[PDB]
Amino acid sequence: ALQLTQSPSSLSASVGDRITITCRASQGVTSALAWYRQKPGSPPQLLIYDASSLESGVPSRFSGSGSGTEFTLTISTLRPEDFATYYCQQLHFYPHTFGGGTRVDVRRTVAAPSVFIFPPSDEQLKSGTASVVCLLNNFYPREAKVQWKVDNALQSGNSQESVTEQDSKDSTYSLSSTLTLSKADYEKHKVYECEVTHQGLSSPVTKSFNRGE
Amino acid sequence: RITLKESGPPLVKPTQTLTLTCSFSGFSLSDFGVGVGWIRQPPGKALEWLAIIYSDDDKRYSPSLNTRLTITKDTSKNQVVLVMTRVSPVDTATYFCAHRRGPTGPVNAMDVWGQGITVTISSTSTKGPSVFPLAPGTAALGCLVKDYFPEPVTVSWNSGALTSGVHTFPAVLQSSGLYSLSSVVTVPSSSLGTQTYTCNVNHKPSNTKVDKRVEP
Amino acid sequence: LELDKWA
Repeated sequence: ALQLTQSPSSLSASVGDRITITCRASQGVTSALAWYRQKPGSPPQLLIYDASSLESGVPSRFSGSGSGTEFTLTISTLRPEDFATYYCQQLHFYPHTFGGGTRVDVRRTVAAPSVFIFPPSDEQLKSGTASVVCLLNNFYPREAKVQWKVDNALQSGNSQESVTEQDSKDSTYSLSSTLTLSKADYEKHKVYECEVTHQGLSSPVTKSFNRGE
Repeated sequence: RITLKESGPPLVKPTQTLTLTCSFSGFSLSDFGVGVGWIRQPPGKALEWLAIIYSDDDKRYSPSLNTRLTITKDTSKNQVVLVMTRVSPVDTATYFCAHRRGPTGPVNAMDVWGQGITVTISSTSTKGPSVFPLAPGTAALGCLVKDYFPEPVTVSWNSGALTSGVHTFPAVLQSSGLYSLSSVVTVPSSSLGTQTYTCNVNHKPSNTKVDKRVEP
Repeated sequence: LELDKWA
């Protein structure tokens, strides 16, 4: 019940940059707030305890401040090993509470995704189901929106997607979405289109195949 | 110094009970104040506080998981046990146990954590994947490795001779309880009629490996 | 609500 909703929720910064991320609390939590940096693959790591105390063994570049309802955790100089997700936790009220997480990815020039749409395969099409997939390749930033349409009826609740982790080289992301219809449903509609919205495109771009032509 | 660790079943069925165990070593639960809590993290979402148990036995649970959680400590082994009943696919996540302080003022934060042991719910038996083609100057082709369980499967292209342009997305756990992931490689057209593209699929958990080529 | 030990 003790909300606490951490501000800036997806930084986008380079190495050497200086960023300040916040964590707001709905009720005052004295100075019982802790900060952690998690880096894909493993467990959370303590950086700041008691809101302003640097945890032994943690780089001097991390610092914390605030009391009651406002707390901040600054990174004087951004390191490579700093590109991860950060969390704040208050331990003043039960239940102990974590914020939603703020994540800072490597910054690169905005890149619009290359969109491809793959119709179901004839072989899959007789096992009783149809999986059509949409690929949004190498883009930045991470935020992208995919909308499926079958004969123009916006599809909702029958597609799934997963995104790769930022490429260690070109720093782009790639997404994959899967529309899964039951075979019969697939064979009684024409236009299957995948429409992508992204910072890199002025107006959304669509990709479609008309089932049997 | 202090190191805790997580044990239990990586694979659990909807309804039953998940018994996880935190084995630590660097402290004991006899030290005054010392606490050990359980924090869990869904696939790709945030941390969620579960429960905490202290040296002298109080225990606070998560108001939302209260009637499903039970935390205990056996001080002769230095393990903490957490039992979460009637689990469902939504309880699929990575479960962590962490060590909290004790007054010497800085009993204010979970300073050391176990490493994590990811649990996944799914009343589902081992099951090999069906590999379907995802096919067509930049051009994309790929393979849809469908309905396998549990993880993991491995995917390479051309027996490894082609590693750039590839992408082997994170599998998604479907409503059916089965997994499904795609592996796409981006080549430049031309080669499309002269080059050959085959994804080598291997799902060790069920002994099913599949070389499945791809084209227009 | 509810406080924690050290509050």
